[PDB]
Amino acid sequence: DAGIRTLVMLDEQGEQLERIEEGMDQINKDMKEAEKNLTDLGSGGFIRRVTNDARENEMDENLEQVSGIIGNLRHMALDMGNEIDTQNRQIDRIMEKADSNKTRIDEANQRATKMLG
Amino acid sequence: MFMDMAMLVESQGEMIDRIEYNVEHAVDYVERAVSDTKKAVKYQS
Amino acid sequence: TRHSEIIKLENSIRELHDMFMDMAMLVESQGEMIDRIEYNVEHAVDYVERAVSDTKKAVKYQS
Amino acid sequence: GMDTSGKQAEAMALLAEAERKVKNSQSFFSGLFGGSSKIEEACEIYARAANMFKMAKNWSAAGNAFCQAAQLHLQLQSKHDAATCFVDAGNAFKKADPQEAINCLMRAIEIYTDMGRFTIAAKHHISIAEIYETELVDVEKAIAHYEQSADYYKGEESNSSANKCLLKVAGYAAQLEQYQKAIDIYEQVGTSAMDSPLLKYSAKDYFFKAALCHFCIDMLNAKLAVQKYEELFPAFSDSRECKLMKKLLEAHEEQNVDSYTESVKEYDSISRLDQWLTTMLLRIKKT
Amino acid sequence: GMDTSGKQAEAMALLAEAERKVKNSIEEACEIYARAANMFKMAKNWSAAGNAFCQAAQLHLQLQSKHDAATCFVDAGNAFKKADPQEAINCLMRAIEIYTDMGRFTIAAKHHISIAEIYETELVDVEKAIAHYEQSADYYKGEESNSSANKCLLKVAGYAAQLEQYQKAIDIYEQVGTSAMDSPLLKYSAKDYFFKAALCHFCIDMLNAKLAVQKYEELFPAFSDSRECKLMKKLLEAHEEQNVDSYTESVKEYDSISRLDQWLTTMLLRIKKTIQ
Amino acid sequence: GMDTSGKQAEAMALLAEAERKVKNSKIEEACEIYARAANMFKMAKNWSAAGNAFCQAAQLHLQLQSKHDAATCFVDAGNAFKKADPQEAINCLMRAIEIYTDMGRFTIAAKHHISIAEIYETELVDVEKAIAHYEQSADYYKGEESNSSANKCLLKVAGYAAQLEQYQKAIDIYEQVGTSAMDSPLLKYSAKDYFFKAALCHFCIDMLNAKLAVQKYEELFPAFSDSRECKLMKKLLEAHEEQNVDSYTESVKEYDSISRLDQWLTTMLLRIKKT
Repeated sequence: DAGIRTLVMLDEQGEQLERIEEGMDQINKDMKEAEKNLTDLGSGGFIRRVTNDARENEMDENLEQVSGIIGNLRHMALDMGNEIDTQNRQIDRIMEKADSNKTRIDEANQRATKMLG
Repeated sequence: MFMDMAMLVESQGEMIDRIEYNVEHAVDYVERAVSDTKKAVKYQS
Repeated sequence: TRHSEIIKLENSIRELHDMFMDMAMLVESQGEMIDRIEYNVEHAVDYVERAVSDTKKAVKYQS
Repeated sequence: GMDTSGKQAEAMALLAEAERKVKNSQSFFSGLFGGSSKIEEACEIYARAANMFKMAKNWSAAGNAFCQAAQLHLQLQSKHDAATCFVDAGNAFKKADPQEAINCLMRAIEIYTDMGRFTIAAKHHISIAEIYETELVDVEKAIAHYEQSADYYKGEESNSSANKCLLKVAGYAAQLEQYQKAIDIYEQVGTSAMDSPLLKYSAKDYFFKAALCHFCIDMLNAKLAVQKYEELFPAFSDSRECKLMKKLLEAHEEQNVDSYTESVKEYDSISRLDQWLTTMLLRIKKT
Repeated sequence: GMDTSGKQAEAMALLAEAERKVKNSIEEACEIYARAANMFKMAKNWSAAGNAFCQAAQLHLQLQSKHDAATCFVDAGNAFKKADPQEAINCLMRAIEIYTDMGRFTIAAKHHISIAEIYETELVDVEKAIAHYEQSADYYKGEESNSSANKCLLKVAGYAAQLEQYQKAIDIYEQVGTSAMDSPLLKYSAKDYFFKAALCHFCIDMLNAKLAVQKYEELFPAFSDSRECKLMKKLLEAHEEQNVDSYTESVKEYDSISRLDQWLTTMLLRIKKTIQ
Repeated sequence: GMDTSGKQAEAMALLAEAERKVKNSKIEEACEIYARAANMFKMAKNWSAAGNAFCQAAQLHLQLQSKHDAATCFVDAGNAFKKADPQEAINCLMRAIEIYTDMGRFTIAAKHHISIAEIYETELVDVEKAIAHYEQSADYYKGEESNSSANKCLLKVAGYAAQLEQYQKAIDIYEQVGTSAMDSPLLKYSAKDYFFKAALCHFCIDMLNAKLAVQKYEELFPAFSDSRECKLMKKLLEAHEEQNVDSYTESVKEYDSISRLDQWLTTMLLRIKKT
């Protein structure tokens, strides 16, 4: 259950990351256009049967069940894996943009104060 | 160990939501400023 | 048949363990990065708002 | 400690000074036409006083100051800052008195949706629904708010979030003894999530719920229902839910309440049952 | 190498230039101070970089600027972190004051967490760490960040049980466990917290622990099926007979099945010592 | 292929017309048109010529009044030369790193340091040189409090030093990183592994002190006892006390049956066992 909940939450986080990346791209485009305009303004068993007996059955059965579940987990794990990797790259890619944007505004404001006098 | 992973994932998610909210505010204000600058430039010119 | 099945189970367990190693480390790094970017964007928005407010007040003073 | 009394006294003095400033603002405007500098400064005092009251653990005073600032700045034709201050007041109200927060958030939602900002309106609607759920048991208003938020999210093409709202709506509707909507929502969500890579593993669960919500109507339409799922999603047969359903059907077909109860006990012992599932199983057992 | 002497000489030259510029009487002076401090940091001269940073922060604050002033104050504080722990606390307190005044309570909570961490790791003090953690938890709870508040409260309760009266530990553990019981994802861990609380009741008297465990079993049925409940019942039964042998046998068996945190070890040792 | 010839012709034409335009205020237009020509050359996939033109445009931008654009163009030129003469790319990336450090952005400087170390280690055989850049990047990251990157760089340099037969640096770094990981509430499960590695290195000095080292690790970290690495190490040391080749071979085979051993572990194991 914890595995499944983690998977779904990761999916939601990825969608949110894509949304914020789109927002950042829009911010950059709009700000650049605005600045330019303003400038233009100017398996058989698991235990030995030492004594047979009912106790030896369920134990074996239990082990068998365990094996099954573990198999599933493997796939789950690996699947979930891919997700985070992509996210990593995506996150980094926004930062640069934002940073660049920030820098621009500062210089823009500086210019807006240097042309006046 | 799985139990350990869960909380980290949750915290990262909530932080993502907060940053998203901030981005929406920023873009809205930028668009409004663009509209105001357009008005000023077109009418003054 | 014993050795095959038991070693197979152990191998599966080890595979899961190693995956979780790598990706717990990855998620920790990602958390640090997100922590940085949040403050970055907050400062950016605050400064742009402040500068544009200066612009409004100056232009209204001149006109 | 000293914090309580000191913060209360200083905040009260600052708020009284702000009151005097706003009283003198009208005279200043009449005599000289100073503009809005006095009003903006008074709004700054109000915001600072609200924040100080918030640090002073006096939520009501912070909410009142936020409301005063929001009203004054709305009078200044600035709807955005008014909405922001009203959101802060609503949180303080949800943190002081919730009834006021309801109308504050409604006003903020109206102001935001006037400009077409649907995402913020949906988030505020979700917050209002949560407020209703936590204290009161007035389910109907929560369902209405959740439906509105889900509609907005679907209209924004933001999938995987409207799904959760619809799941909440269906789960709460199934409580009121109205099963058709729950069945429809559960089957739709399950078939939608079947094809997703990550969500696929969860899909099975949804089906089970529908089956339980389909069992109350009549047993005959439950059996058939299971078939319809198994042919579409063969892997469903592997999950424990199918075996549990078949055993429960076999036990009920002959009025064997004891076998049904024993199977339920065993399944609960292996994994603890949820209150929703416990209640629904009890309801089914009544027959 | 050339780095040490060259960067030190250039930093001194830039400091002298900024001092002369202010002597003429201004933003250029602040920029020169910032560049000199950056080069000092690059030179590994950790000390005296925070001094230049604080000078720049004061000069910038002189002209009503507050954001960059707070950022540079935090920069100086973290720079002094390793060279001089004491001054970092004061710089971070100043930054916290400014940020809380302006209302960015999340930043104040993060700085409080950092202050508590530095206090507990390098210097030796528990009361100040407890106070800072409680303040940060209060801020986060006011900001409805439940997970961080839970973490801070858990740490505070752990330290209070380590030294302070166990009442605080009982309260915090009970509240956290009750809150976590209803949560879907977190419910599975709830048992743990409850167990801890019960142990803290043992340190006072056996009857209080018995009543508390009965109440917890009534509240949380699954606690009855937990191995912790069986271990507690067996330990209390052994203690009621003043038989250290059964106590030791049960403790050793439970340790054999699962390793100990070294917290439970301390509580068990304390309880065993007082068996008499 | 038609595409390569067509794109090469288009890029050459654009660069030639850009040169003519600049030869004819003018600095900004020249820089922009040269940047466009460099982009078209990059899409033409002539890596060497495209990188040369791009670095020329970077220098021309340096002639223009701007720093951020200069650093961006320098890093792009370094990436373009990544598949060309390594020396020019290294020089350009070093200049970009110097500019970034001058701007106080130590994190990007550390990233570029790691990148240049990677290209140096993978392309050429000189390993010691990459050690300096890795250590500098680790120092920068540690100064910036990014513990994860510092740990990664320290692990890489420690492994390379262990390969270089300087066991002292490797053991120091491994012990420090392992104890730091054990202290941290997270990553604790990995700590065991580090300890094991240290033991192997310490064996290359002598065998008798290895017993003391493993006992010290045991008393410092009790859980290490239950790890199969501890059992394997103690069994190998006990077997080596008698000069029999079968025992340690059988032990390593039994361990290998579960998980395949890596190249680094295998080479050090062969080195220890053969003598």
